[PDB]
Amino acid sequence: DILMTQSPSSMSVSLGDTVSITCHASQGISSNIGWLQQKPGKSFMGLIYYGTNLVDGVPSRFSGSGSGADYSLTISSLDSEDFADYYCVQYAQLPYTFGGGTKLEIKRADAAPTVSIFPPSSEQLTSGGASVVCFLNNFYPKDINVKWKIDGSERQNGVLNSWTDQDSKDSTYSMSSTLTLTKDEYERHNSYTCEATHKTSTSPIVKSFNRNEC
Amino acid sequence: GPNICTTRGVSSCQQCLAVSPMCAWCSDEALPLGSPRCDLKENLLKDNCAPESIEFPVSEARVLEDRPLSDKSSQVTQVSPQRIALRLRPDDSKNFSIQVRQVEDYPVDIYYLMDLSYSMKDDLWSIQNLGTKLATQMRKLTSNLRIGFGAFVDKPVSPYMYISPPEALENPCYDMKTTCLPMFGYKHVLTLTDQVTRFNEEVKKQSVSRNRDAPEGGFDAIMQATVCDEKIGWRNDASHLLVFTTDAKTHIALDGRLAGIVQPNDGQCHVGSDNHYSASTTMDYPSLGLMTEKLSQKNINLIFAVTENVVNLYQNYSELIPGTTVGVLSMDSSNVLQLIVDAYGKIRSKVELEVRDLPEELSLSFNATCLNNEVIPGLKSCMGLKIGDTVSFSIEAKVRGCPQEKEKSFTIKPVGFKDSLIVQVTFDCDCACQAQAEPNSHRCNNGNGTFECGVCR
Amino acid sequence: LNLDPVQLTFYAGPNGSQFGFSLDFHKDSHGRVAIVVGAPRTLGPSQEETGGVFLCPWRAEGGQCPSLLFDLRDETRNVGSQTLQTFKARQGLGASVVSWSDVIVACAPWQHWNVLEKTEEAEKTPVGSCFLAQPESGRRAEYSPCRGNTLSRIYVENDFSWDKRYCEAGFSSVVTQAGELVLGAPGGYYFLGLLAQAPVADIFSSYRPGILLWHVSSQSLSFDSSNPEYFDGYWGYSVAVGEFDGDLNTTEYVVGAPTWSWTLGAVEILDSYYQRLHRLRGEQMASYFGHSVAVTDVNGDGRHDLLVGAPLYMESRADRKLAEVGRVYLFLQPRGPHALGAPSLLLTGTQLYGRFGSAIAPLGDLDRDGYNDIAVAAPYGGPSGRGQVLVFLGQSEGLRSRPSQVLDSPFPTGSAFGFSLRGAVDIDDNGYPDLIVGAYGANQVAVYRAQP
Amino acid sequence: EVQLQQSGAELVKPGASVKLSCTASGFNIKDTYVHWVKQRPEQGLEWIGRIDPANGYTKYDPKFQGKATITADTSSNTAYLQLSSLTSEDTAVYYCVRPLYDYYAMDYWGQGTSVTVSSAKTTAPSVYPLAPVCTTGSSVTLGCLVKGYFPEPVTLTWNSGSLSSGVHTFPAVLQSDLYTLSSSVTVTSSTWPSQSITCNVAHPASSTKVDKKIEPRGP
Ligand SMILES: *[C@@H]1O[C@H](CO)[C@@H](O[C@@H]2O[C@H](CO)[C@@H](O[C@@H]3O[C@H](CO[C@H]4O[C@H](CO[C@H]5O[C@H](CO)[C@@H](O)[C@H](O)[C@@H]5O)[C@@H](O)[C@H](O[C@H]5O[C@H](CO)[C@@H](O)[C@H](O)[C@@H]5O)[C@@H]4O)[C@@H](O)[C@H](O[C@H]4O[C@H](CO)[C@@H](O)[C@H](O)[C@@H]4O)[C@@H]3O)[C@H](O)[C@H]2NC(C)=O)[C@H](O)[C@H]1NC(C)=O
Ligand SMILES: *[C@@H]1O[C@H](CO)[C@@H](O[C@@H]2O[C@H](CO)[C@@H](O[C@@H]3O[C@H](CO[C@H]4O[C@H](CO)[C@@H](O)[C@H](O)[C@@H]4O)[C@@H](O)[C@H](O[C@H]4O[C@H](CO)[C@@H](O)[C@H](O)[C@@H]4O)[C@@H]3O)[C@H](O)[C@H]2NC(C)=O)[C@H](O)[C@H]1NC(C)=O
Ligand SMILES: O=C(NC[C@H](NS(=O)(=O)c1cccnc1)C(=O)O)c1cc2cc(CCC3CCNCC3)sc2s1
Ligand SMILES: *[C@@H]1O[C@H](CO)[C@@H](O)[C@H](O)[C@H]1NC(C)=O
Ligand SMILES: *[C@@H]1O[C@H](CO)[C@@H](O)[C@H](O)[C@H]1NC(C)=O
Ligand SMILES: *[C@@H]1O[C@H](CO)[C@@H](O)[C@H](O)[C@H]1NC(C)=O
Ligand SMILES: [Ca+2]
Ligand SMILES: [Ca+2]
Ligand SMILES: [Ca+2]
Ligand SMILES: [Ca+2]
Ligand SMILES: [Ca+2]
Ligand SMILES: [Ca+2]
Ligand SMILES: [Mg+2]
Ligand SMILES: [Mg+2]
Repeated sequence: DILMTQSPSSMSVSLGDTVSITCHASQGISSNIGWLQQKPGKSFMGLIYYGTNLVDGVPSRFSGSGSGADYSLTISSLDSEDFADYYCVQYAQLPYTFGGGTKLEIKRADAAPTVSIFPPSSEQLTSGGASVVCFLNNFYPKDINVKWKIDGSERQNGVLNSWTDQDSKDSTYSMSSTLTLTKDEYERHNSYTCEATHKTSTSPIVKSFNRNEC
Repeated sequence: GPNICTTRGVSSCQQCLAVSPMCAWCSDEALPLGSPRCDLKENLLKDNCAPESIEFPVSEARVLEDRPLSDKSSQVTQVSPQRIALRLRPDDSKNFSIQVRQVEDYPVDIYYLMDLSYSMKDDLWSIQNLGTKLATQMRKLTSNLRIGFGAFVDKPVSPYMYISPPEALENPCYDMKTTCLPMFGYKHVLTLTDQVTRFNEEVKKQSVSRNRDAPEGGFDAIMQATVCDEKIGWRNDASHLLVFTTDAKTHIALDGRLAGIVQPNDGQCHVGSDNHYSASTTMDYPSLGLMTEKLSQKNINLIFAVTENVVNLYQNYSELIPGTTVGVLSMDSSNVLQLIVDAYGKIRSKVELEVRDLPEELSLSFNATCLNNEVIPGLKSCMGLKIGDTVSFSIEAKVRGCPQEKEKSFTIKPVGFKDSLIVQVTFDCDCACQAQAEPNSHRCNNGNGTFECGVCR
Repeated sequence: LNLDPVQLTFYAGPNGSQFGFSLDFHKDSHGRVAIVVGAPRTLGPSQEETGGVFLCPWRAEGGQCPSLLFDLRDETRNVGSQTLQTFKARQGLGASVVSWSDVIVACAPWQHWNVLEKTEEAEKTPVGSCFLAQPESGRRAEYSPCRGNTLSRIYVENDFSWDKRYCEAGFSSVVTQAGELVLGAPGGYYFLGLLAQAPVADIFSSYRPGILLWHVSSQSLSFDSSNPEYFDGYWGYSVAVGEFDGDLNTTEYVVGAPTWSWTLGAVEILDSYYQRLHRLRGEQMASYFGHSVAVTDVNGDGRHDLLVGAPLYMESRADRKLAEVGRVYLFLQPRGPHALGAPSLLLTGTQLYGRFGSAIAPLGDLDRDGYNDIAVAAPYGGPSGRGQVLVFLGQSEGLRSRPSQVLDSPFPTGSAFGFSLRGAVDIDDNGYPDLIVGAYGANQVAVYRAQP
Repeated sequence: EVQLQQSGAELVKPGASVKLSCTASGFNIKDTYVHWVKQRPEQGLEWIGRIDPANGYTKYDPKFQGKATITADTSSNTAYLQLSSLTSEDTAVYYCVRPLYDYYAMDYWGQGTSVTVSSAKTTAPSVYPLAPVCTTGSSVTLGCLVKGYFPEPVTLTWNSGSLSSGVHTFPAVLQSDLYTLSSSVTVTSSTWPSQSITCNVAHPASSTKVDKKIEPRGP
């Protein structure tokens, strides 16, 4: 089985830029390489076959290059349509094998998240459960770390995290984090906290509430 | 009035015989001097000449060697008698008999083309059996048989020839995990020989090769087997049969283009010293017309001995090459054997007499009596003889006067036959009474010398 | 009646190149006529025979010609865990050359091909291939529709069904007016024969170098059969197009099968879907009926007529003797929904081994009288056997038994003068159509001009 | 226009089998190889195998040998992927693929078919309003928590889609066989609570449509 190592796994680039994705085979595959595009939520479109040949209809700005075991896809003058995922496939040997993928991402200024902590709703509590929610909203770059503390002790299990894709307007990201625990435990502690760590600040953004404080 | 004997000098008995065959001489001294000594034998006896004293030699033949004609390979007597002794007198002639008979078997050549393509694998025993039966049974039918053979597959070129993998060239069976011989166009294997033991051994040695397409290059083999005179060794004075075996259809002229071969067949011999058809990969297959032409020109009958599945194909081809016939190749070799027996049944021959070493003085004349039993005078040859037939001639030889040679011999040989008639000829010119010469005259006494048959010088 | 035999023009290729094995008139975008000559045994740059093509411009004097370049390098591709291999040695490039619009299609019928997979192979076999050239741009494309990647054993397991390994694609070739290329492959389907067709446009747009196995989606191959009549028939030895069903919207194909039904030979007329419309059976076995086929309207009624060549035909003579002279058969097309019938005329050769009907070339209207005319080749005809091409003028009743003009080979014995022919093109622009004759044995092409 | 039309999304049970379709439009399925490819978020793209529908012959990756059986039918112009012994690892998006020209290429893809392997039964979502905690800035963020539903999808809007801007609805996440989802909306302080911000969840799978008005928290 030939291994296809694709680099980078993602890049932050702007409109008009000329970018290149590289793809390295575990052994020579004499130009028997295809490049594919997958736009957000959409299916696949073929860009290049046999190393350098564009599929019918694929715009001129895409080009394949390379030989032996090392190949490169170049997109020149990036269009806003070109912010997708890209994969190489080899067909020198069966089984056909794919690259890891490269994701083109919109570059923008760094932004710290707006953190909001929410205690369990009245409905949920009366039903028997207790979820504490935290929204870390509109931040860049995408990498972020959330941490929970119940009375200043780090809570590890029962956290559920979910990140959105890059916003279509302000190119930022957002993240929801939901700590769930038994109502029985929830009412045994006072201070609940969610701490956001991001590159935009060496010390974290801490949002808290004390249970029953109104 | 008077006869030629009396009215021509006739000083001696010898001059008397020299005049004419009908003259006689009277040795008797009791005869009156008024009577002539050299006369007709009627006249001598009429003139009181004692019959004991008359000299009148008569010419005769003599069957010296008279062995009978043969019937049915030891001695073989075809002419009879073998030796006659003629004894003639001046100007006289004499007649005698002769019988020729066709005893010896007729000469027949049989060349045998073997399809050794892989399709013939299951048919291999059959062609070996047919070959060895042809050799054996024909030998029984004619001791003057000659037999030979060659094998063919197809033009050793892509797409006919498997050209991969590299090992497949020396072994076309390679991709079956079995071995067989490398492919070839036409291979001459055994020149027309009289050695049946050897022929049958070499035929049984043969094994199959392999090629891609069902139609084979047998027509190359026919054309080369026909035109290559010296290689195959056909005899001039002999019956020519070319037996062709195959289980599939055959390539024909203009098929070669699929191997990229476009040069038309020159109808010439291209089987060199190594017995392979060297023009196989460079020249197209021959057309039916060219084959018809060369078969005819070289005087060779084609017999297709094809398996049942293609009899109707080769039957149809046979009609486009007039004089060709078709038999069925199978485990039973009767069908094909009959064709050859039938060909042998047609062979007729002729007895044509020729005379060797006939003396200046002698001169022959013949009456032929052939199969139809009619004496055709002046003719000395008979046609339309089968084995066992006998013809008969009457020869007459006339000597011109009296030669000094006195003993010559000449031969009467039928053309084509080793047999002949040696005729020994003595010229009897003297009289028996000349032996008693009596050198001393006695009567003449004037230095005349000698006294023979009642006369002086 | 009026091809000038004195005012000839000779174009000459190299020795042993078989220059003039195939030929055709070609016209550039400006309208200027030139001549394409195929030379199947031309040596390559590394002294190995690969064949070649030359593109001669019209000159009264003629002479040497410029080589239309093609890639003669063998190719290997290790793809899909297999090894694809092309072999151009002795491929016979230019064994057939046809022109269409601003494209030339020269074929190498004996180009070989193999596929290796571990210790197994498809077998090195002559699939054939056509090289397409667009001279005024320099574009090149290929078309090799019989190439496969099926291993030797799988064919054996399937009783050799759909075995295209020995096709010899491009053995014969023709292009419809719309631009549908039609290739004869007489080795197709274990020597039954097949036709492959594809738009020239689509051959070009789907070709890329190095790919070797690729798809021309618009292509249409003919069918395999298990009917013994077709076995070893070399269906597609010759091919031509014309109108034979009344429907001007469809195009009909005429296919030559010279050894069809146990060497009886036949020529078929099909629609573009390869359905039989009519069959014409050969007359006499081994005569190669279907060696040559030609389509043209010779009785001036607007319906195409058909001409078939049986060059090894043996005529009967005194004392039951047959004589190989060759024969051409003419079939006039009747009106209405009626099939072709018996021959309207039979033209027999006169020279022994002359191969009369080895070529049949429509001349257009040579004498401009209304009726189309033709030429029939007898490549080893004439009293000396150096070759002969006979002209036949058309007429209301069909064609003439007596030829209007006979042209004798100006080349020495062996030239095969006549083996190729093309006409119905005005090369010198004098208003009358001309005739180019090939003599591959002599490595030359003679051009004859029509005169008032 | 070459186009591969795959069959619809499948919800299937572990241990069972599923058969996916891929029907050629604008061409015939026998014209080229047809491949099947598996895609998952973390693990990425995997080639399952191919079929040559002219003659039915197939190749597979050893990984899927035993699970995947690729077949095709020229009569209906359709290729098929059958997966036996379904496991949770088989929850992926599945594509059929074919080349443009090059025999061995992977140029034209189907839209993809989603397969979800699960024992879970249909469950209506619990929907909870998230109001802020007990000083106040100049902009306020509210939220909505959708919990314990199956299968996907739910469609969450704010004020029946009136309030589109300032919204962040997060992708659903599985936990113990049931999906959870959240959504945040941000407005200015003058907007809320003065005006009424309602949350609107909709789960077609259990015929449930729930509205939750975000009310501020009291003493
Ligand atoms: C090959 O065969 C031929 C044919 O059999 C044979 O011919 C004989 O040749 C010998 C000499 O070698 C001849 O001998 C001479 O005979 C002369 C007499 O000839 C006349 O009389 C013959 C008998 O006639 C009676 O009987 C017959 C049959 O019953 C009948 O026909 C008559 O009506 C009649 O009743 C008669 O056969 C013969 O006819 C032939 O000749 C005439 C003349 O030209 C011809 O026109 C006919 O068509 C016919 O062929 C003829 O009518 C005789 O005169 C002669 O004698 C003189 O010469 C000898 C020496 O040569 C002297 O010894 C003698 O003193 C005389 O000077 C001579 O005897 C014989 O006649 C032939 N017989 C026939 C039938 O033709 C050849 O010999 C054979 N050759 C060999 C090599 O074997
Ligand atoms: C070797 O050569 C022989 C002789 O030519 C070939 O056998 C003949 O093959 C032809 C085909 O070309 C046959 O022709 C067909 O005849 C049929 C009726 O024939 C009857 O009468 C003959 C008397 O001669 C009988 O022997 C025979 O058994 C039949 O009872 C017709 O029905 C056929 O008509 C159909 O086909 C023709 C075109 O071929 C169409 O025009 C018709 O409309 C129709 O569709 C046909 O005419 C002929 O029967 C065969 N002759 C004999 C004597 O058998 C062999 O084929 C050939 N073999 C090889 C291996 O080359
Ligand atoms: O006799 C043959 N080949 C030559 C033979 N070589 S061989 O004996 O090894 C041999 C035999 C059979 C097949 N291949 C080779 C030999 O060396 O004698 C045969 C070739 C073929 C090919 C066949 C397939 C027919 C097609 C027609 C279209 N429909 C699909 C089937 S049948 C035969 S016989
Ligand atoms: C030969 O001729 C003589 C003439 O004297 C005759 O008696 C006899 O019949 C003939 N015999 C033969 C055998 O010819
Ligand atoms: C080709 O052939 C002749 C005779 O074989 C040779 O002498 C000559 O050099 C060649 N001619 C040309 C034009 O190359
Ligand atoms: C001829 O028939 C073809 C095939 O149906 C069709 O596509 C085409 O439109 C027709 N052409 C004309 C000119 O009517
Ligand atoms: Ca057999
Ligand atoms: Ca063969
Ligand atoms: Ca039509
Ligand atoms: Ca007409
Ligand atoms: Ca005219
Ligand atoms: Ca002109
Ligand atoms: Mg054979
Ligand atoms: Mg066959």
